[PDB]
Amino acid sequence: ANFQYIITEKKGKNSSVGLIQLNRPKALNALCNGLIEELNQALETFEEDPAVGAIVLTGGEKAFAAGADIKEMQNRTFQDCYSGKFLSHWDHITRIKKPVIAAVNGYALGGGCELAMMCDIIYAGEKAQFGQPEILLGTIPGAGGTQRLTRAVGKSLAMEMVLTGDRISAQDAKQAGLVSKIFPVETLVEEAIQCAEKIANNSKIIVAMAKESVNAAFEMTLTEGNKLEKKLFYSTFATDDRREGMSAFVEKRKANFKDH
Amino acid sequence: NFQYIITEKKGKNSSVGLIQLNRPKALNALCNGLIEELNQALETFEEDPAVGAIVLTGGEKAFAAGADIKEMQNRTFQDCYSGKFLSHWDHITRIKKPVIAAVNGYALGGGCELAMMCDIIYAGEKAQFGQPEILLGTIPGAGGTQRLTRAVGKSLAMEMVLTGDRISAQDAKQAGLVSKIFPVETLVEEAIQCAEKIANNSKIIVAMAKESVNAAFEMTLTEGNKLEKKLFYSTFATDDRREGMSAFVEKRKANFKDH
Amino acid sequence: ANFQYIITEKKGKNSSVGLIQLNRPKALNALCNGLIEELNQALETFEEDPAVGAIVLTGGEKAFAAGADIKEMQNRTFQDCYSGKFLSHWDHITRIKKPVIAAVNGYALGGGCELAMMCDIIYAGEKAQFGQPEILLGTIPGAGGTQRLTRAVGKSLAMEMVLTGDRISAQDAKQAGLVSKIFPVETLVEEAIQCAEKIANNSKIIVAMAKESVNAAFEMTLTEGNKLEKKLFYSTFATDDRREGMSAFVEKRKANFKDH
Amino acid sequence: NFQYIITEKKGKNSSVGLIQLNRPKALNALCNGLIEELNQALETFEEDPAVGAIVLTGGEKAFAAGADIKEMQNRTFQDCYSGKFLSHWDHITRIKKPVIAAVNGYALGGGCELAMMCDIIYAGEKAQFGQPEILLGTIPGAGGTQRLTRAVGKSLAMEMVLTGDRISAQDAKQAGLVSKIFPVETLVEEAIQCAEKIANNSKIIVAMAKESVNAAFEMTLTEGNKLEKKLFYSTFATDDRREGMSAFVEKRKANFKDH
Amino acid sequence: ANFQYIITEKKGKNSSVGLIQLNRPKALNALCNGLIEELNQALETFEEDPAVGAIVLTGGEKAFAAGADIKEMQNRTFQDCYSGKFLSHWDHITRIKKPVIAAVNGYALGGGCELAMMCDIIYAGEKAQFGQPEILLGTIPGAGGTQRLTRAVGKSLAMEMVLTGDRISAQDAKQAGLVSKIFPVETLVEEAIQCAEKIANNSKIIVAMAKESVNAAFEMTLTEGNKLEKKLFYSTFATDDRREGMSAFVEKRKANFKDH
Amino acid sequence: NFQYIITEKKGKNSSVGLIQLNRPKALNALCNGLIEELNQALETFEEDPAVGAIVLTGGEKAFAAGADIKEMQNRTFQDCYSGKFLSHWDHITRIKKPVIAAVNGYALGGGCELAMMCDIIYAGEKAQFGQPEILLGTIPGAGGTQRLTRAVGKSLAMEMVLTGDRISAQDAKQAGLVSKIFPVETLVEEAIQCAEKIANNSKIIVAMAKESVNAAFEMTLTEGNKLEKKLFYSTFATDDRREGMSAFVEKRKANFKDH
Ligand SMILES: CC(=O)CC(=O)SCCNC(=O)CCNC(=O)[C@H](O)C(C)(C)COP(=O)(O)OP(=O)(O)OC[C@H]1O[C@@H](n2cnc3c(N)ncnc32)[C@H](O)[C@@H]1OP(=O)(O)O
Ligand SMILES: CC(=O)CC(=O)SCCNC(=O)CCNC(=O)[C@H](O)C(C)(C)COP(=O)(O)OP(=O)(O)OC[C@H]1O[C@@H](n2cnc3c(N)ncnc32)[C@H](O)[C@@H]1OP(=O)(O)O
Ligand SMILES: CC(=O)CC(=O)SCCNC(=O)CCNC(=O)[C@H](O)C(C)(C)COP(=O)(O)OP(=O)(O)OC[C@H]1O[C@@H](n2cnc3c(N)ncnc32)[C@H](O)[C@@H]1OP(=O)(O)O
Ligand SMILES: CC(=O)CC(=O)SCCNC(=O)CCNC(=O)[C@H](O)C(C)(C)COP(=O)(O)OP(=O)(O)OC[C@H]1O[C@@H](n2cnc3c(N)ncnc32)[C@H](O)[C@@H]1OP(=O)(O)O
Ligand SMILES: CC(=O)CC(=O)SCCNC(=O)CCNC(=O)[C@H](O)C(C)(C)COP(=O)(O)OP(=O)(O)OC[C@H]1O[C@@H](n2cnc3c(N)ncnc32)[C@H](O)[C@@H]1OP(=O)(O)O
Repeated sequence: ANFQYIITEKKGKNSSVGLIQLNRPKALNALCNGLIEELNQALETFEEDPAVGAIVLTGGEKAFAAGADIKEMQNRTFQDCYSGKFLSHWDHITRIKKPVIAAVNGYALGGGCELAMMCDIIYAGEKAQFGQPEILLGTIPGAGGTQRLTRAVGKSLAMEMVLTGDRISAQDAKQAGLVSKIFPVETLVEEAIQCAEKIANNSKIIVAMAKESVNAAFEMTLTEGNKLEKKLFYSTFATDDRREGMSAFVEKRKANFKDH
Repeated sequence: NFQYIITEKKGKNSSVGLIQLNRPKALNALCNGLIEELNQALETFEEDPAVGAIVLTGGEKAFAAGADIKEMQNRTFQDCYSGKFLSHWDHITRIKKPVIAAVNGYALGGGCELAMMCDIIYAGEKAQFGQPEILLGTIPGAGGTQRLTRAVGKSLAMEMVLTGDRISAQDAKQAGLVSKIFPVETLVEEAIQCAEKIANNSKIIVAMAKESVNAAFEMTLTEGNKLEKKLFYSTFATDDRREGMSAFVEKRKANFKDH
Repeated sequence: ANFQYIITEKKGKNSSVGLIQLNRPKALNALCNGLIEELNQALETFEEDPAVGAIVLTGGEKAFAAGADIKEMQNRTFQDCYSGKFLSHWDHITRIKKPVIAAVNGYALGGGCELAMMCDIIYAGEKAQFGQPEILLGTIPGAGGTQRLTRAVGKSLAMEMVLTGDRISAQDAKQAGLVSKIFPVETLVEEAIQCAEKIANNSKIIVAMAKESVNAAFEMTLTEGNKLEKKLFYSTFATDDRREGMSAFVEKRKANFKDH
Repeated sequence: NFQYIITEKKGKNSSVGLIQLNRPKALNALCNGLIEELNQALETFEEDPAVGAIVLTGGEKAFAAGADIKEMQNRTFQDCYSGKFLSHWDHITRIKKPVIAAVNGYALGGGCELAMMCDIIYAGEKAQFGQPEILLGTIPGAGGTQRLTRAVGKSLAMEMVLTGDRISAQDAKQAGLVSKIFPVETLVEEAIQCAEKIANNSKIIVAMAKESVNAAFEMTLTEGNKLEKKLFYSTFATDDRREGMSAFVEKRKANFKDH
Repeated sequence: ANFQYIITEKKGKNSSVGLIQLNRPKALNALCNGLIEELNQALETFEEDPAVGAIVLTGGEKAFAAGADIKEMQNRTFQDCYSGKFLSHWDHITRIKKPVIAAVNGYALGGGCELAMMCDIIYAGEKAQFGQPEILLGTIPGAGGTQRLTRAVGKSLAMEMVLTGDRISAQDAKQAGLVSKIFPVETLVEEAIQCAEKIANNSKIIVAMAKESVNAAFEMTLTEGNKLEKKLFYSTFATDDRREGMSAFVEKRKANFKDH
Repeated sequence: NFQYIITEKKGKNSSVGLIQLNRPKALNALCNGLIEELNQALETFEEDPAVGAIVLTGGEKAFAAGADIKEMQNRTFQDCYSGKFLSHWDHITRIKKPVIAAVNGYALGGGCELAMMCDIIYAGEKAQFGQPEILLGTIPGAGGTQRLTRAVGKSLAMEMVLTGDRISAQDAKQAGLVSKIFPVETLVEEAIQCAEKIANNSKIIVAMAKESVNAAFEMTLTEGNKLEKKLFYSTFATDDRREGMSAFVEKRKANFKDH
């Protein structure tokens, strides 16, 4: 449909990369309900697009996303939150099977940091900044900022960031494992598209299974994660792509995956 | 009046409660008496409405060199079990207000664990962390095999616990055990500044945030997120959340009231 | 025993370190069923060897282990995998109570990375490279590559490694916590043996308790991990070594452990 | 204008939303269309401020005999995986208001799982529960090996799942799969009575309680108790908890306002 | 100490059973702060008492405990709850190592049901009634009523009880596994004391290990519960009592436990 | 050449593998030798393509009276630890084919645990279950404090483990420890009939179902459901599923080939 808050584009070789750009620079991409509703539509679209194997989520040079919309939350009451299931469409990105890479340029604060962390991989621009300034507004992170952050960065830094609201640089974020790669502000999105391309080249069904396996590292004990992983591993043998990728390795040729 | 520790209220408007382990002749080894006082001091700052965060530190040479070996020396397994040995050691984990550990020098054995029990660890340039319990024929007994591993990774945790080797302030920060390194001289001052920032925020909200972050080690991500959302919703039941958000919108400085 | 694929040696002071070396350089130490069956034999032997307190696993200078043997997997179906418990003897190393240190020189890819990660400690040579290229073959990691990697390195790098098949250097691996030490290619195994030697010097029973305690960090909530740890800690008081090690500190002398 | 189901608002002040699976010719086998409508009805009652509890039932002979086998028949593994097969099935688990299953007759396979997805199960005297998926060369795919096991124990769950054998209303109740058995004739009426009692209580508190009870299957007891305590504290942020407790103290009937 | 709300007594053979009776019949034993403070003092006392091997907690014939004190909660705010750690001393009973058996006669509602559930074993009088009427007061159970109840009784009955506030009889409670034995109103406490007697006859250190093992069934996966149990099992071999209990079976005589 | 057990291939088509503990002199007390053979027999039936389900039983008077006390009597703490005491005991839990325990008479200590390690338990009218380890100065060491608690509830488990008391076949069934009670004489025959039903179905699917049910004790419901769904999708990769579903549609008997 026609978008008010975001710009979607199909990029990369064979237009296998679905680029989603948050376009609400006036509010530093603050995540209002309408922006979220469109972002989710775009995600579902790329998800249903057979040509797209990976999605790249980004904002502007100055801000990936400054957080949830404070103006929209200001008049909410506890009872509203509860009965109105406040923020329940926020984590839809986590239902997408295809990989999503966040190309974070500038500010990724509050709900913005959380949106980036909801993504599978995070690439950061040289000037990017991450933070959970919710405490400064008399609230706490509400979409995984006390969970995903802690799991990536450690208790000490997570506590420090969540309790003070202080920002960390692209560097601190990479050193801490919040993000895996840092690129120049200008080449960042291009670089993230390159990474999405490699992933898109691979089998879609296998990639989906791999992503589901990695995610499970945060939902079970190591014993059970390893067992689930083994079960998915066994499942790959039920696809043609596995046959194709293994035979191509043996046959020392290039594999022609067909996402089946 | 304490024998083993020195307490002080610092920070802007005396919002930071400083606890300093003071048993330098034993390199702040954690004897029963020291722990009993530490817990008293913690409970006090916990109950003091002017204090929003606590900073725990030791000396320049040692934060804490470990449990008191001499006091464990003649203990038996039935003594340990029945006497619930070391049960008062993790009282610090019951404190709702944030505790920041300003680790200068040695933070070994029970000292490393005490630091890790804290919410945030700041380390002096000359700080050293380690779990030498294995060298004594014992293993870490207050989270040294647990909080260490969760912060530093299996390989380094195993290496530290199985050999008893120490890591530097730098290795500790690179690994995520500590989040900041500061010069030996300005370390406590720097930790107090961090504590001040925290005390300036709404105590009730800060307590909820800390509880949320801690939950990252007690549940699956799905449940952690759900708990988090419930606390997030709860913040809307406070005056501070209303204030904090209207202030943003009204382009003004929020005035929190811990309510 | 008489080994086709590996070389075992008892090294270190008092021959306390059991050295196991993958020796199938033509396949760059690719893990075939036979290699695994021997690896497990060697492991069990060193495990039952009272003189051995720690084991060091290594491969060649060019490769620790470049992956499972694809030819061997190439013709399996899903039902074969399932009914035949494919790869089930792969994680036997995880049943060994004595510490295992992996001295990774060169490639540690696929099944090789997983095997290294199954070890308690990982030391890496300067030219070491880690990676999970399974996705390139139309399959996913099947021996903890999506689990132990994620738990050591974080979601962003793990997803990136597993979804693209890209390799990371020894430095990236150390920065991220996958490995705890990096040493020159030449002195690596020697350095790992020193580490195992240090560990063998301690009481075996206590060391086995410690290792079991650390591993529990990936199988329980922190509350339960801390309670199990406390129970093992109490158990150490039931041994003679605990007494000896504590008296020795008090008495200002060297402890004389007896593994009891 | 539903093809496969019949919705009705019942109970005092039409507080109960009654959904009736109406596809008797197929014994209410859960086809995609039936599920799409069920989900529509659920979401509607969910959004209806007049409704506080939902009662889901089928016919006298069958609550639901399972997924539509003919619709599953030509599916491949790639279809199942890539097509997120059965993902719209557990939508009922996202409804905040309580759902009570009034199971009359057969509740087999996908039908047993649908009933187990509900918060409370009332069973008619002639009701039968079972997981016959094994007889079709497949296993339960919507919680039949999970919710069943947690309610009935390993031995009976393994037996039912591995042989495909049915258990009676009595066995189900004795096992804790269902909490009440009623005559075939008065079953739905009795389930509506229960839903009525629920609807008279504060909606917000009822949603909190249901969320707390469900957490018993997603966390350790320690964490469940902590989450529960936090929801407990949250109830104090509502007008209804004030009302409820004052009414006790003032010796009067409480008037809840779902706020 | 000087108890206002409870009556303590040491009963049974050798006065091994420490009896605690809630004695505030005018408020049907409602759990006011003072009653809880005394209950905890009495528990700690029996806990520190060498002659007591088990505790039996009971109320009056009409009510075990009708719930928390509504009058005391009435004026509480969300902020009071949070900041004041409301109900913090409520589950101190769960820190007691010696077994506690609840002899429930009459009403065991709200905080009263939860208190009984915090106990290790629950014996119920023929006229006992259990329930969680918190919902009728505009609140939910706040000391395990949504947790321990569900785990003992199943989702359907728990949901039904918690959402409607309906009570269940002694029989429904036993059938459901909430309570393991039902006895006549008049002989109930006597019967519970006999049970506490048997327990007090065994080794206290072993009994504490066993209770801690069973409790772990609600805090871990079956894999880890089994491992923890095995570790406690091994620990029993570090005691004299195990030596004694096993030799006595072999020697076909009576075991003489000395609690170590 | 089994000293302690009797194995037999029963059931239609000799699809049921019966293992009989045969050490009545010591009421089938589980000695190391007995266990080593039990494990061999299990592995054999596991590798036997004609066998689809195993039935484990003892004598009329006792299934198994516990671990051998004489053998444990001189063990030390270091023995247990370093020697991995009782490590081969739960090998039965590695068998992927369903195992049904036909418990007649005593099933105490290690005996109860062994029965509980089985997937399904059928009990003779005179059967008795218990965990008397406490009477010997020890605690259950092979899941008696775990599987018991999970099937029977905390109150009964605590009572059984802390007092050493026995419960009857009826108490066991009422509590869900066992799913069926049969006359002492017809018990094994009845268990074989069950094992036969299981053996009739696809072995691959049955193994997936059993693994799914077992997962109910190793994860949160969310994850259990997700794992279950993945196995469910996997069944579509088998020929048996296609067959089982065609048979229904085609109103004919399914002919499974275990793949
Ligand atoms: C569950 C949750 O997850 C909840 C949350 O995230 S809520 C809180 C998290 N986010 C925040 O607190 C960030 C607040 N924003 C800031 O601190 C600053 O915008 C900044 C430091 C990021 C940038 O500073 P700056 O360069 O001076 O830009 P700034 O003028 O503030 O913002 C530009 C515009 O975007 C708006 N904006 C920025 N962040 C916003 C937000 N989170 N919500 C709504 N509007 C926002 C600004 O108000 C301004 O609009 P107007 O002047 O027309 O009102
Ligand atoms: C459950 C648990 O968690 C258990 C544990 O932590 S116990 C093990 C952890 N701690 C240890 O192993 C302590 C090791 N200590 C040391 O190696 C050294 O004290 C050190 C490396 C920290 C510093 O070295 P140093 O500058 O040469 O100081 P050093 O002379 O050795 O010690 C100074 C004084 O403090 C005492 N001390 C240091 N650590 C101690 C401890 N953990 N317990 C008791 N006394 C201790 C020393 O014995 C000495 O006192 P005395 O001379 O009166 O006997
Ligand atoms: C993820 C999942 O969880 C998936 C699923 O549950 S798989 C489904 C599990 N269910 C089964 O295996 C089949 C259950 N049904 C039966 O066994 C029998 O219908 C019954 C025992 C319920 C009743 O037997 P019955 O009284 O003799 O009636 P019966 O003739 O078999 O069936 C009634 C009609 O509804 C159809 N029907 C029954 N169960 C159905 C199902 N699960 N799906 C689709 N149609 C079904 C029947 O085919 C028949 O229609 P037709 O005569 O036009 O062909
Ligand atoms: C975290 C939590 O878990 C919190 C809680 O449980 S909150 C609420 C749970 N408990 C309840 O709802 C109990 C309410 N009580 C009742 O419904 C009834 O007392 C009963 C059904 C138990 C018995 O009815 P009854 O025989 O007519 O006795 P009743 O007159 O109501 O009560 C006897 C006296 O004890 C008081 N009492 C009973 N239950 C009480 C409670 N939970 N708190 C405080 N006082 C209570 C009564 O108010 C009355 O005192 P007064 O007449 O002097 O005011
Ligand atoms: C890790 C673990 O999980 C460990 C274990 O379970 S610990 C063991 C738990 N089992 C027990 O405590 C043993 C219980 N057994 C007995 O008390 C009785 O045998 C019984 C109550 C089962 C039945 O009573 P009974 O019919 O009168 O038989 P009884 O005369 O006592 O015993 C019959 C024979 O089998 C032996 N026996 C019974 N149970 C045994 C056991 N668990 N271990 C070893 N031998 C046992 C008896 O010693 C006797 O052998 P001998 O006469 O040749 O010396």
